Parts: sequence; structure tokens; C-alpha cells
Amino acid sequence: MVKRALLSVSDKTGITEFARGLEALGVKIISTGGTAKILRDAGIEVTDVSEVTGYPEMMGGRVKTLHPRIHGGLLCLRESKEQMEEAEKEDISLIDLVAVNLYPFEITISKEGVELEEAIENIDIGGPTLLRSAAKNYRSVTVISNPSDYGHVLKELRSSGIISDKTRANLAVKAFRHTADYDAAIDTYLSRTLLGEEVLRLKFTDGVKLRYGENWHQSACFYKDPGIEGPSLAKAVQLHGKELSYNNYVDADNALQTVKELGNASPAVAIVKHNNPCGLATGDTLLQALQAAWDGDPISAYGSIICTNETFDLEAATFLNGKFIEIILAPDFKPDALEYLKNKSENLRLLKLPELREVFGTEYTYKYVIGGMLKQSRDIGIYDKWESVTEVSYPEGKRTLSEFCLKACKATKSNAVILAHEYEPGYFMVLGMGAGQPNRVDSIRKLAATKAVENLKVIYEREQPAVAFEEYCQKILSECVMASDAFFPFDDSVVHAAENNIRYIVSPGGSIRDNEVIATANRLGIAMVFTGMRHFLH
Amino acid sequence: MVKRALLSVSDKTGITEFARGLEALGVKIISTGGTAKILRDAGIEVTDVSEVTGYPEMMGGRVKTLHPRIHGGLLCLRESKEQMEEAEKEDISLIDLVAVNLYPFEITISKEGVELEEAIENIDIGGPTLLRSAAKNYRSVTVISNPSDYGHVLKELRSSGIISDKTRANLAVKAFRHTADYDAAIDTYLSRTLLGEEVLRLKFTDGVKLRYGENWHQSACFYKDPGIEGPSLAKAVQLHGKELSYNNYVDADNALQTVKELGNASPAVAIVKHNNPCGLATGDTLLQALQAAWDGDPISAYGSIICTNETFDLEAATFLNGKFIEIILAPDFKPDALEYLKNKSENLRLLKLPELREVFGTEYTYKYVIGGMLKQSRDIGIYDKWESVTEVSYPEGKRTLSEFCLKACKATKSNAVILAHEYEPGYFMVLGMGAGQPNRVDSIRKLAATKAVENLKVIYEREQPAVAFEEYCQKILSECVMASDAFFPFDDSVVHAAENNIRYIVSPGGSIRDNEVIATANRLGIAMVFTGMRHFLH
Amino acid sequence: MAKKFTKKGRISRSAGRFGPRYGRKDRKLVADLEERMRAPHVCTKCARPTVERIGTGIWKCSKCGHTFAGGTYIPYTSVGQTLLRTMKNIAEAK
Amino acid sequence: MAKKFTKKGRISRSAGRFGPRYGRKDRKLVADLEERMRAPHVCTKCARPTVERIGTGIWKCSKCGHTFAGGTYIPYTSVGQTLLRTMKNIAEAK
RNA sequence: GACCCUCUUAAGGUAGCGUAGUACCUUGUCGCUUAAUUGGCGACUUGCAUGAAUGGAUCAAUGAGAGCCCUACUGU
RNA sequence: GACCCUCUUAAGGUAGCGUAGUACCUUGUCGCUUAAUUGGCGACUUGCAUGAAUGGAUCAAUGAGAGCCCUACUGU
Repeated sequence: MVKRALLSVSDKTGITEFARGLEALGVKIISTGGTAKILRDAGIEVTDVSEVTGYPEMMGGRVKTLHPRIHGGLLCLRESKEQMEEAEKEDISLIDLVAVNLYPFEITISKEGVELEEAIENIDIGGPTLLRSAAKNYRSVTVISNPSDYGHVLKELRSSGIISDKTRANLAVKAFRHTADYDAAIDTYLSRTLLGEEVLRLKFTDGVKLRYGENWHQSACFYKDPGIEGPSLAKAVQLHGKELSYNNYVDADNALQTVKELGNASPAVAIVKHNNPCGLATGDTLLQALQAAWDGDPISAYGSIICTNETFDLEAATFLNGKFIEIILAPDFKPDALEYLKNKSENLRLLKLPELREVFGTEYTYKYVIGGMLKQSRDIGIYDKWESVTEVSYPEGKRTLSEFCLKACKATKSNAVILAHEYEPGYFMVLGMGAGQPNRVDSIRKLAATKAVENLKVIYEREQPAVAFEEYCQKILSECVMASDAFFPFDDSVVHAAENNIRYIVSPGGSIRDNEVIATANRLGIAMVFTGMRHFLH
Repeated sequence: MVKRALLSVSDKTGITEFARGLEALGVKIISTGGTAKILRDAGIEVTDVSEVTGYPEMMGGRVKTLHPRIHGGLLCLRESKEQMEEAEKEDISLIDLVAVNLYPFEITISKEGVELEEAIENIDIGGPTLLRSAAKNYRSVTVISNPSDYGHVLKELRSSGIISDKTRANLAVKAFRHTADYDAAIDTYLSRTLLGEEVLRLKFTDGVKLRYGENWHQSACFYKDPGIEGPSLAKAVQLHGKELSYNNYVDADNALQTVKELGNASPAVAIVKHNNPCGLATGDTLLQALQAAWDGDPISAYGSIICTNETFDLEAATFLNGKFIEIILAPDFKPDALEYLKNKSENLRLLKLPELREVFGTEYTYKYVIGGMLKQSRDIGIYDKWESVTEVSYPEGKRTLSEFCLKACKATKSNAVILAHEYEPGYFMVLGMGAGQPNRVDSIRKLAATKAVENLKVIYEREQPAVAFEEYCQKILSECVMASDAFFPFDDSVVHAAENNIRYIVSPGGSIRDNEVIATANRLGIAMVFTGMRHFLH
Repeated sequence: MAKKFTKKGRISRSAGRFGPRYGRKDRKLVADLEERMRAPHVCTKCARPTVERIGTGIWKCSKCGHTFAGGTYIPYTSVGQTLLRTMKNIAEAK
Repeated sequence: MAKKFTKKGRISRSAGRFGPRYGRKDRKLVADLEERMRAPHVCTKCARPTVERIGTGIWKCSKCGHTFAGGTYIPYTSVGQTLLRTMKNIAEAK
């Protein structure tokens, strides 16, 4: 039950109706300032805080109020005698509902210098208190901080009669949380403006325990973020499939990031094992792409996280049949397809993400370094300047041939000779990796050809054209483009690249001997552009 | 100057002295509740809050007052009309010094069920207000939430005369932050106990702008957690060295982890490169230790960073001389080594950690999976049971070898085949790894065996003994211990290892066909003890 | 078994006899040298930790009476052990 | 160029003619089918996007008058394109 | 009133919902609504005799459908 | 009063400290300390003429060292 209500809301959004409701249910509205005004200008009678405390008015709009000795009435039980009596004293009131929101703090920057004085000036002192006080009342007073919960409240009251304990709880907690946020802001800003030591608070609310961890005794627990952002695991639905775990989330996110670097347009897919997107593809109709990645990795594969860029269809669903996948991400799905997989399989952690084909909404990452939390500015910028120095230059199409590395070598582990090369009519997928091992060259030393040709192998083996293995491989190996990581160390390594007939490496420029990198590229004939964007993903 | 002192410090530490100091310079002490007594007993004359804010006080211990236009006095600018106005009124005081800490929130599960009632009824409400009010005064009034800096304040006052902007600033910032801390707790607990969500509120102080990240423009800061447990990159001692990048910090984590994973023990180190175990072995001095962990790595090497448990001196710094090293993590450090490294190769980022070797101190770890963050427990579990299902069990010598791997392999990015083999009886060393290769068998193909033999080669030739390579290997070819993540997939793969003689493999418990795998290693007699640890470290 | 190692008492060690004199660096150096010299040292004749310093460079075993010349503050030095191991390797080789 | 796509208006699409009737699922299905059918379709005779549906299964090119039989709501179906590509592969092979 | 057994002559109610248009006892107990309510709504529920296409729960919009309440209005 | 040039006849003061036991102007300006202070301390500092083993800054403990202040004490 609510008998009196203190509506000192900074943000007035929708207070008029809440007020109307309460009044219609008798609830006297004891409010002051902005609110009070709006209410008396909207045909809602409202008593002023003057007829409660012994405190007039000054700078209405933030503080001007508080309640000593007396807050202890609403406190943690506005009916608990010892508690109760304090708030109501002499003409004071036994308000059983207080709604106090706080305008979000902001410093900004003026034309003549940070407006520190006024900006800081407006730190609500009354409000927050009223909140904490009321809030503590896990019983009696029903605190209404967040403005987007006047409905729920009203409905409950209009019906039931008494805001249930459950509700009271939720509300109170939320209020405390709101004040927490407020203070946090007050910290971050000030620590960045006034002094220099900056403080970064994190956004990890609503928790959920998973299975365990890397081992059975390594319990992990996903903590969702309240942020509305955009594409994120927090907003994905496990249609069917046993509860995803640590590894699950991890790789799934890496996959998402991979497919999100290519930004809409061209159909694309991906896959991944042990935090390694080992199968990006673009192409046209998914079908091909999908399987092309499965060719990319036909070993490990079994139990990866397919991450397509749109809805999955039966065509490749029948291809997926038998080829065990851990999780299948997708912006949406088709009924028959979904059903099909669902019933046939018994393990696929189908986790299509509702609407992921838009803006990610984040630009920072937080690598936990046992007492450290960095804030890398999310950037995938293909190149800073396209300046092929080597005598052999890249024509626009060979340019794309190269660009595809950047496109994936970023969105996947580095120290990998990413051989993004043609495979589908005017659509280039990454062919070979490097599997991030010791020296940069070590990548090619046990990859490049290693993967490129394993793939070629499977393809050839299957369709056995007249072009015997040697010239078969050559078919594309002579035109291959490798834009491996950033600036590839020296020159004989690049020679090894040319060795594999790939007369098209790509190197951002500026390693141990850039002049020699050029010299060699000229000699060999390795066309390589000096992009400058080291793709590693830190 | 500062002539009034409202000190209602929940925590009654330091107040005695502070109060006397004040009384000496003058500064009327207007405290109440607890403080009042303690001081008026120690001797320090104290006036009760009763005769300031219009109406007295209530339930001493937390509540006290909460008066609007009295908190607005202290608030900010007690000398600027509008604002100052609330520090005069009707006997209303213009208090200029406030120090009121907040006893931390707690839940204290009672023998008869969680004391939620009391808990909630002990969340200080009065405190936070007074505090945040005073705090607000970046100008005039000075607030000292933290009790552990009464000295600094007193000092300044005594000497200088009036407090300094610099100080007032820090004081305020800190006070707000403290109230934040309070709120945070009030949310977290109550959000788990009352409701059932796990709000993870984190704060990383000591923000230090660094180099970058992936991009040369990927600005990120090494926000230093204020955790005072033990081993912490933040609280380091960079003898000399440019600001180390994200990369360095991370690999620092890596090596710190591995080195401490081995429980330090007989002179051990942990060389690390491209966040992949690049060295791990024990010894009787760092001479051997160092080279026992550098030995197994003839590839990556150059560009790595040492993380030790004893002392790095010029003795082994001779071989080191040239061998490119980015960072040093020496608990103890020799002056001459220090000096040499200093000039020699500038690169040496000498980031010794003051007696780094302790117990980690934290129990959790995080991985910001962009859209959330997990909470993986600080587990150090090294084995379940020690028992080879295969009849032929481990001799103490090879048990020690296994025990060895356990540590490294557990602190080694997995999907590999960790082949640590004895370099010096009792003092082990790594001989293989396998950075996330497709299938475990492919890993043993392009890692373990290969790197083991190449190592053996490097060793044999380097130190040229009587015994010729082939037999030099022969001697311990089987002895070679490899735990590798967890249960090696099948038996034929284990037999491939036996092909490379390697008749000593560790296999936790629960392989893809344990029944068979056992049979096989039993017939072969391969000492295949069943540790049980699904280390599978990523 | 040892002293009352208080919350703050574990720094001075045997250099607590010097009070606030001579500086933390030299106090630490002297304390570490004292710890190393007072550590048990195994007798090369009876293989038990009964070797104590009798003078500047003289070390004696309390059990078997084996007395020898070693380091000033350590019974066995790294250079001497290196020489011994070199000659042992030669002797094994031949 | 298009309608006033308000902050909330991008869901109903052509199914806004149905109001709050028939359910979100069927409204979405019908809207998607309408979008796919109203998308431009390239004429296989003149190679320009002038193929529009003239009836249930009949499609006509506004430029060259080329009229043909296709899908009910799509001028070209995946099965038909698969058949065409199979026969093209055979023709290339021979 | 959880848990091993039963009686199990196939099995022994999962998700939900619950005094219901289903609840005999019954005007069930409590809270709002009234001065007062075998009423309505909400919660609890020991379900005489709820429960998943004998379809369960829920529901925006719609309704000459069925109840209760507020306001305005009035010879009801 | 930053920045290209200079005058550069080797170079043109880095970290610090600063009216100093170094500051002529000088009892420099401001704040605390006093009723009042060429004082002491703190800050600022246009440094006549500070500055890194001609060692710079700083400093717990120690001092029959040199200043200023509070308390107690008193024929000072």
C-alpha cells in the first residue's frame, strides 16, 4: 500500500501519469521544485516538502533538501516505531513511496575551458540521500528510482493493493545501484579532469554460472553487461543445445568479431578451434563458402563454431550433417532448417544471434593483466597508406586479393601467412594460416604451402582434373596473395614465399631491412604493398 | 582558516591524535556519537553536534543528522553567497573540515540463517551524505574520508597554515570514490543475497597511458588494480626502461604465471615469448636454470623475457649477451648485471619485481569477451590421482618428470603436446609444446617429437660428449615425459610417440577410447600414468 | 622454533644489531651475508651439515674434525666448485 | 528516397497494411516475401533490372518484352539455377 | 514434509497453472477495494476431481461476450 | 611568452631546486603564525650571480649545531 509519495525526480519523464494514478488512488503527492511545478500545471494537486521538513527552498533542481534525524522514519521500515516515528514528526509525513532519479553527470568542454565550476556544482546531494534512505526500506517504502518502471508499479497497485516484497526488493536494489553508478561517474570524471590518475569502472552486472572451466574444478560464470551496445553474446538465444561453457563463449565471440570485420555486403561465414578462426570465407551463396572453410580445416574442425553472416539453409545443412560443430552462430534462421538440425543432431549448441548485421557498438577491450585492465581502441583499418614500392605493383583486383588478409589476419590469430586467395567467382577466402608460432618466418616454415596445398590437395583429389597436382596447385599458387601480419622481417623468407610460386606477398613496410625487402621483391618478382596496418588483434 | 571540525569517523582510528592536533591549533571539535565520547575522555574538548544543525540527532552509531542547508554550507564554496548561505543561517555553522569514514558493508551469515535484517539496518546513510557534501568542496571546505592520511593533512596545516588546492582535490576525489565503494558493496551484496544476480563491479585505479596496442594508434592504459595481495605487475620496479607495451605486460603475465605455477622451487625460471611458453626448467643455480629453460628453444628465443625465482647475474649474462631479451623479471638483481644490461643492449627492459615470489593472492581472473566477462577461479590444481592404468608405472624419476610437465603444460597454451624432458637429473626442462594445432596428432607431428630431436641435436653438438647423437638420444629416448593437455586422443598416436622411442607419456583420465589406449600402453609398457588433470590450458 | 617474527620484524634480520645506522642497502647486504654464512653446510668428509666457520677462511666440521680453507663467508665458492667439476669431468673422460 | 523510416517503423514493412492482425511471425514472413519479390531482377535477355511479376509465375521485362515462367514470388529459383548450372557444366565439359 | 521401500498388476504429473467458467468441504486464510462486500482483484494453496495439440501457460489488438471498481450523469 | 634565425668565435641548463647559509633590487608579492613580526614556515618566482660526484634534490635516526612557534615554568 502507498499513502504518501515523495516525487523529487530530476528527470521528469512520465512523472505526470504516475502522479495522476497515485492521486486517483488517494496517495497524497508531497513534491517540490520542478516536479511540483509540472504537477500543479497538469491538474494534479501536490503538497510541498515545506509542509514536511523545516527547510524552505534554494536552487530547486538538485539538493535544497535532506532529512536527518527523520529519514530514520521511512528508513528501513516506515512502520517500525523505532524506525517509523522519525519521519512524520511535527507536520512531517509518513510517505511510503519515494521516486528520486538523478540527472546523469557530465563535464563536457566549453569554448573557453572545461566548465568545471558549474559542471561539478551540480552534484545532487539531496536526491541521492533520499534514495539511499528510502532504498534501505526493504519493506514499507517502495523506492522508484528508474523512470521506466512507473507502469509495473501502477499496475501492481491498481490491482493487488500492496507492492509485493519481490518487487520492493528489485526496486530498492536498483535504486542503490543507481546511486552507485552516480558516484562512479563522479569518480571517473574528476580523476580524468581535475587530477590525472584516471579510473575505469567496468560494466558487468547480471551473472550466470556455466558448467565449469578448462578443467572440471575451474568454475566459470558469465557476467552480462547492462549496456545496450549491439551484437553480443548477451543477446543470443540457445534455441536448443546443452548449456554453453567457457571455451564456447570465447571462440564464439572471436568468430563474431571475425565476421564483423567484413561489414555487411558480401555473404560470408567463418569457423574456429581453440581460439583460432581457422576458416573464414566470403563468396556468394553461403553453401560454397561454408564448405570451403570446412576444406580449409578438414582435421580439427569437428566441434568448431560456425559463424555465418545470415540465415542458414538446408543446402549446406545437409553438408553439415555428420561434421560435428560445437556452436552455430547466425543472425537468424529458417524454420525447416532450424527444426531439421534440431532434431537430427543432439549436440549443436544452436545460438543464432537476433540481428547481428549492424553496428557492433563497442570500441574498447579489457585484457585482464592480474591487476591491469587496458582499453585498446577497437580499430580494424585495413591500411594507412597503400604504397606498393616494389617494382611489381598490385592491380586493383590483386589489391583486393591482398586486402582479404588484413580482413582476416586481423580477425584471427596472427604470425600466420594468411593466403587469402581466389576460390569462388570473384570472391577471395583465406587459404593458408601460420598458427602463430616463434619466428615470423616460422609461419611459412610450417604453414603457407602446408595449408594452401592441403586444401588444394582435397579439392584436386576429389575432382581429379587433367592438371596433375603440380600445375593444379600452380593454377592459383602462381597468383596467390599473402599479406602476412605486418612487416615481414627480411628477404629470403619472402623468397620462400616466391618459392611456393606465390609471386604476391604483402608487407606493411619497415622491418630489419626495408630497402632490401624492396630489392628482393623486385628481383624475385614478389608484388607487395606497404599497407602499414599490423594485423594481430591486441 | 580551518577552524571547525565535524569528525564523525565511523572507524575510530587516528581521531584521538587528529583531534588533539586540531584543538591545539584551535579548530572547535563538533563531533557526536562515538567520536564525541572517545575524545571527551582522552581529553580533547569536543562539542556535540546538537547545537549546530537546527534539530539535534538520533540513534548514534550511523544515523546522526542529515540536514539540507547545513550540508550545503560545507558542500562547496563556503565563501560564495548562494553556496556559503547554508553554513550560517540560524546558529548554523560554517564548518570547514570534515572526516567521516564508512565502516565497510558486510552480511555476516548468522548461525541461524543470514542476518540480512541487521545487515541492511547497518548501511550507513548519514555518513555518505556529509562526506559527499564536504567532498564536493574542491574549493574551501576540506574532507578526509580515508583515515590513513591524517598525518599529511595535519602536516600541511601545522606548517603552511591553510590547506592546499592539490590536497583538497585529492581528498575530495578519494572521498567520492570511497562513497562509491560503499554503494558498490551495497549493490553487489543484496543483489546476490536478496535477489540472485551477481553484479560484478570492478575498479582499476592507477591509470597509466602507455604506447598502444595492435595499431600504432591503439592508445590503451594500464589501469592498475589496487589489490594488495602479492605478485603484481603494477607494483613493479622498472630499473630502467621505456614504457612497456600491452604485449610486454601480457607476456609478463604469462611468465609470472608459469614461474609461480612451478611453485618456484629449486632455482627456476620461465622464459617467455609471444605469450607462449618459451622456457621452463629447474636447477640448483640460475646458471643452469636459465640455460635449462633456454636450451629447448632454438627458434623463437631472441626477443623473449626472463621471469625467475632467484637471481640473474653476469655469470649467465655472458651467454645471454647478444641473445635478444625484451624484459627481465628478477626478484633479486645484481648491480653489475644491472649496469651491463643497462648499457649493452638498450632493449633490456629490466622490470624486476620486488621479491615477486609469493602466493598470487587473488582467486579470480577475467577475459573481457566483448559483450561480457567471465570469472575463472585462480586454480592451481596440479593433479588428481597418481596412478598408471597401464601396469608399468612411473619410477620416482619419471614421476618427477610428469609432476614437472603438469606445472608447465598447465601454464602452457594447450591443444599441444608438452614434451618437457630431463636436462639434469632432478632439474627438469621443457622439450616440446604445440601452440594450438588442429588435432592432437597433428600437434605431435609438427611439435613434441620434432622440436625434441632438434633440441637434442643442438644440445649434443653444442656440448660435444663422447656418446654420439643417435645413442645420446637413445639413452633417454623413451624416458622423455609428455603429459600434453589431457588424454592423448587414441593409442596409435601414443604409438607414434613410441615410434620416436618416447615410451613415457602422461594421460589424465577420460580419453576418446581409454579402454584401448590403456591396453596399448600396457602392451608397449609405456609408463602412462593417469594424473587425471584436464589442464587443457588456454 | 625461531624468534617472534612480528608483522614488521622480518627485514633487519641479524642487522637488527645496527639499529637505524648505516642504511638499508648495507644493512641488507650484511644480513644476507650473515644468513648465507650461518646456513648449514654439508661436510665433504662425513656428508652431514656440521661445517662452521672457525676464522676468516677457515672452516671446521664439528663431527669428524675435518678442517679446511674455503671462502671468507661461505665454505664453498662457485669458482672452486667449477674447478672441481672441470677436473672431475676430465677424470671421468680419461 | 524512401519513406519516413521512423525510430519504430522499420519492422512492419509492407505488412503494415495488416495492422495488429495475423501475428508477428506471419507478418514478417509476408513482408520478407514482398521485399524479395519487389527487389530488382536482372533480365537474362538484356541484362538490366527490368523484370517484374505480371502474374502468378509469369515474369516480364519492361524493356525488351521478354516474358517467361519463373517462381511464384521470385523470377529465378535455386533449383532452376542448379539445373541450368549443371547443364552448363556438361556443355563446357563436352 | 522431502528421502530407500512399497501398493507399483505400463507409469506415477515434467514445465506450468491453481479455491479456477475446474475446489465438495466453502461465505477456505490473508492484503487492497467498502462504514459494512457469500463480490472483484492479488497472494497462499491440503488440486473432493488441473496439466501440456483430450493441448498447458500467457497475451497487444479486436468483442451488442461475462464480472468488479472509479469518474461524469441522471426521477433508478 | 613559447616558436624558425640569430649573437652562436665547443655548447647554451636536462632532471631537479629556487628571494636560498646563494637574491643586489629587498623590509620582493600572497597565505598561516602576532593587536602589531626587516622574523619563521608554505606558495609564487624576472635565478644581479642555482643545478647534477666543482655532485642536484631529498631524508628516518643522531646533534652541547643554527632559526621560529606552542605549552609548562619562573625575580628575565
